[PDB]
Amino acid sequence: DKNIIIGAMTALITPFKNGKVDEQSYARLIKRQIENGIDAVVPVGTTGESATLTHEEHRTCIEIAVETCKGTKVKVLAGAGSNATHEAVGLAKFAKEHGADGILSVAPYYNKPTQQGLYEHYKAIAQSVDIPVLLYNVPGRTGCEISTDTIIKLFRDCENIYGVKEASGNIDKCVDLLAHEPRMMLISGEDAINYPILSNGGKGVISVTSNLLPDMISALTHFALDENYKEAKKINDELYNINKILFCESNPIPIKTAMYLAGLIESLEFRLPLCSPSKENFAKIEEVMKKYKIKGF
Amino acid sequence: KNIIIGAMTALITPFKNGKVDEQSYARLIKRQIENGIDAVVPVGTTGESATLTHEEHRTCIEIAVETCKGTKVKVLAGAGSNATHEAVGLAKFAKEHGADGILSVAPYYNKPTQQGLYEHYKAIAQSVDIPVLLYNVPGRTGCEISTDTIIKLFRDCENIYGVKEASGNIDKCVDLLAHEPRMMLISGEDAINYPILSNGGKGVISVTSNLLPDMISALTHFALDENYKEAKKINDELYNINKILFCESNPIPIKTAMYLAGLIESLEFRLPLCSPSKENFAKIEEVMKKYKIKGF
Amino acid sequence: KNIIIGAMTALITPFKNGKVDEQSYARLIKRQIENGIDAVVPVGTTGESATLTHEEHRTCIEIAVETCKGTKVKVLAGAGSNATHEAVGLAKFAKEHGADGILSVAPYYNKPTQQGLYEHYKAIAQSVDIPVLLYNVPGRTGCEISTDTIIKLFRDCENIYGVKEASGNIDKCVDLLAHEPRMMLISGEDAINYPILSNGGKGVISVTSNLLPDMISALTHFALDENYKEAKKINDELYNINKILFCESNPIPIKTAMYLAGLIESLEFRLPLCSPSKENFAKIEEVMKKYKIKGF
Amino acid sequence: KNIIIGAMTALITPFKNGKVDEQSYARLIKRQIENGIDAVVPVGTTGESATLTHEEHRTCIEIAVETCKGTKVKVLAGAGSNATHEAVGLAKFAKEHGADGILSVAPYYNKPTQQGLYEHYKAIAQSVDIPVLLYNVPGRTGCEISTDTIIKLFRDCENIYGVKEASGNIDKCVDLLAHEPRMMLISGEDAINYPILSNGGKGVISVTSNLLPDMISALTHFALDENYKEAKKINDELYNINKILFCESNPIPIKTAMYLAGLIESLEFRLPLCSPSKENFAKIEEVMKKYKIKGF
Ligand SMILES: [Mg+2]
Ligand SMILES: [Mg+2]
Repeated sequence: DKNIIIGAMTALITPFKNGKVDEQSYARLIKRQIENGIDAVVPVGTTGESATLTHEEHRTCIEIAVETCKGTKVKVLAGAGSNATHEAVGLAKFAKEHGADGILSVAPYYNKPTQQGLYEHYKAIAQSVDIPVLLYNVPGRTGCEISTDTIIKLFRDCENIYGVKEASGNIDKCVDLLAHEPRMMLISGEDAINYPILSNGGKGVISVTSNLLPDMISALTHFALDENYKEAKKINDELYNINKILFCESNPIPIKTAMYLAGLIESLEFRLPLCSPSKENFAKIEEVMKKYKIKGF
Repeated sequence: KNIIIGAMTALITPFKNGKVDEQSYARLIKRQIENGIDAVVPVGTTGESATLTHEEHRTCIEIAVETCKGTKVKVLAGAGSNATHEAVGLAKFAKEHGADGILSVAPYYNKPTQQGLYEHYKAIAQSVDIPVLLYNVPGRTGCEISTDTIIKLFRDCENIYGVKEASGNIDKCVDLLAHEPRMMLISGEDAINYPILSNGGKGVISVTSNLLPDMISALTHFALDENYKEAKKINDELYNINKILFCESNPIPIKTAMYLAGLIESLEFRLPLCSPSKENFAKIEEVMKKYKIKGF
Repeated sequence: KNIIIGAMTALITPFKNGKVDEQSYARLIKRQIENGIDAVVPVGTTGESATLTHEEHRTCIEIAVETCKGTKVKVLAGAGSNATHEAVGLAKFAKEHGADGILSVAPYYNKPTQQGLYEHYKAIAQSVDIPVLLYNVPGRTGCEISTDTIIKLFRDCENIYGVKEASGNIDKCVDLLAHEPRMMLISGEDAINYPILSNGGKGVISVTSNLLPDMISALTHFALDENYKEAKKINDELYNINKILFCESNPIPIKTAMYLAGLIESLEFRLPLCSPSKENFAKIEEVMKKYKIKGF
Repeated sequence: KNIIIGAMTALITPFKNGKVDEQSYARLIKRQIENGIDAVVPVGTTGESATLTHEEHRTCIEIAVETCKGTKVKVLAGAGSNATHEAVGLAKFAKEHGADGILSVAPYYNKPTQQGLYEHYKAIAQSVDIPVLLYNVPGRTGCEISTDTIIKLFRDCENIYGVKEASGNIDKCVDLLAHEPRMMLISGEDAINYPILSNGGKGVISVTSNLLPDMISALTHFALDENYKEAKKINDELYNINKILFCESNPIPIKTAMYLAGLIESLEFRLPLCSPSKENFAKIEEVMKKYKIKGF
């Protein structure tokens, strides 16, 4: 009987212009997502360079997301994690206070908590707010893995925790998850394997590619949720080349490059330690892009 | 292309007093046939191919071919080697013993390059006129057949029709079928049978089906009939046993399970394989309690 | 280049009632000074830098700086972040607080490219005029500072004088010192302190030294004098404790050990870090009985 | 225990017209002897053991044994298998041909358990009365001989005297020699020859010494004499070639290098091994130019 946020979702890039958050660009990109069938937007996740934004920039992009999605069906699943439990709790309350429909909370990075620590970490977050909480497992970035058992325990013990965004290249784990707890919302955080995760009972994606091709990712997800597996697989197969090229360098360097190449943002700006891609990868992204039809504003 | 697909079983090789129990072997193959299996794989990894003599190799292929006569069930004989000259000989020998096709594992230990793997399989494919299925299991061989190499071999050689993937890498299975949708992707990883079938895979070469042939058969055929809800339901249902059968290196758990179920008479391996630990014995037994194990 | 080398300790940060036990911190540092340690590292990974406020970062740097005045012991302050603008600020801040140098961990989580890491560390190095030691620990950060990037930063930037390696990769430590023998390679992995020192490493930033500073100090200085025999013998003796201190994620075992001794009064962590399991707890307690633990 | 240690070479096996070039094999061996090598390893991994017939196996051991008679140089014959019965046969086979000891690789592909590895090697060790060196190369075999199993085999079996480690794991080499300092740890990884020797290792089984036997010999001897400064410098000098010799799977680069230097007449392999890419060919040739290569 849990409240959930599922479907086609986009981990929004955060455009910079002259080192500032391009707030009008942010709103325009979100409207573009809404107009192409996206079900929810994820402000200031990994793809939004959450690590290099200030807390005010944090609030500004959640507020823009919440405003722009008002009066539409599109929900706002705000990035609000940290590797310090006390800060993650504050960011959760902060996100709720700004009107987010739920929070995406990344597993603590760098300090490698144990499974017991991860349980108490997320339990403290879940008890702090009364909006849905989606776990976020990306061990290649955090250095830790939320075990299947820990995810299931958190799902069963805490009311707001309703699923997990898996970015782990481990379809075995997604079988494990849904075989032992079929009530949870398994969310793909790995564009290349969107369809295999959905076809096994996953209920959504939090996509990088959808920044560039929101119509294609949304269509894929809705095909799969409607059990039209043949058409969902067909879009997944078509998207493989771009899905992979968007990680030739660390996300979000390629996707922001692609967004700039398509004319969707005004300046290829990052905040250090992130930076422009290599010129060979610049050309690689530009070539893979030309084979896809990119909607405008 | 001529193909061999569907639900397939990597047959264990039972031993009695250190020798191949040929009657048990035939009885086990008949059990597979009667539970809906589409093909059997003699002397694969699960069949302890490494420790059988060539002569035992022939004996197990012949029993498989003889036991499948008068049925639709094909024999996809294990016939690989990390020496190309030997792999060619095993392919030709498998064909001469009546196999319908060969499963040919990527060279283990000596780590050929992608160029070497191409020439290896091309020499095998040109040696026979029966279907050849590639077999990628990097955790055992120390090498990986890249997507590009698999696709090139599929396109350049008439007998090569697909690959048995045992790599825990669903991304690669998207890669394979997205760029070459005509190939037969075969799952060599029981736990992810359904995700591979759901992405367009056309069969399984199963370990679990030694113990639960009816469930693996039903899973595969549901998926091939695009009844994905029913295939997933068996896959989720099989997860516990699918994993426990790898608590020690295959085929140590599956032979242990077969012995616990009374399907083979003696828990015998050939060294360097051996009985499992007493705790893993108990674990296999416990996981087994939740499943319905067909007899003979 | 100005350098900070020798036997160094990544200081734990004791908590009492959820606050930094300031008295305890100073007393622990004094214990380190009195047992031959050459530098202390406040608020590194072992110091739970991730869960301390900027206020608390300052407090432990200030305590470290004041406690080492009038001694030969240097303060190499932890001052890294995965945001370059913040890493520059923390570097400047550490400087103003009287730190002798900074340890700056590779950006975690956001996985910068080698180009990004170069610009990141170049911005830090140009922000201060005190030595900067790079810190590569890919198991925690998700990224690796390549040998090429480390060498470029060492050669291009004045203050960058070496790297604290915690990567379990002795090949990389050969690579580093073979192509740039002027850099200070620092072991960030206690179990392999001696192999790194014997290949030209010039110090350690130790976890074990929290509990056994005299033994790590002796190991390092034996090695720096090319008394390899004595350095290896201490390294071999410490292997058991060096490993058990990572049965769970550092600093959970070392803080447990410090509590099991008489050195901190409360086994407190800041979530998501927490007390170890009970079996690891007895496990740390059993191994400790083998070593002689200095008091205050 | 009887031991075979010092500077040792994993001999390449030259082929000419698809056959073992027996006169070249002998010329190369003599070359090794004349440049200070202490033992030669016929038909190991670098000798393409996987693609030689058993008669060619016998031929290359016999040539090694005959060429080393009347010298100090020992012959440590490759004689491993992933089937214990065959590995036992190959061990007895090597002893009857006059080998001084055997190198026996851990079973590849079929991934035996630690218990299985113990029984595998115990059967081999009890089969012969000549020294047995274990060989751990998990990147190629798919398995790993644990420290505990290595130590158990060393303590339980008289002729098992050490291990040739090719695992890029200096922590394990500390673990091994800290808990069992009497065993002979042998480097199977040229780039980290010095770190392994400096920790108490007593020899190397080298790929690089095929091309530069004098340099590997001096390195090893300097180290055995505790002249670590001279051993480390040679190790640092050799790093580039040590790494480039694995741009592609060994022995593809070393045979390419041997051919480029004129030490072998034909760049021939047995499939699935083959010529390197022309990019990597050029790279091997460039790296070579910095080293002084001895002739015959
Ligand atoms: Mg730091
Ligand atoms: Mg650490």
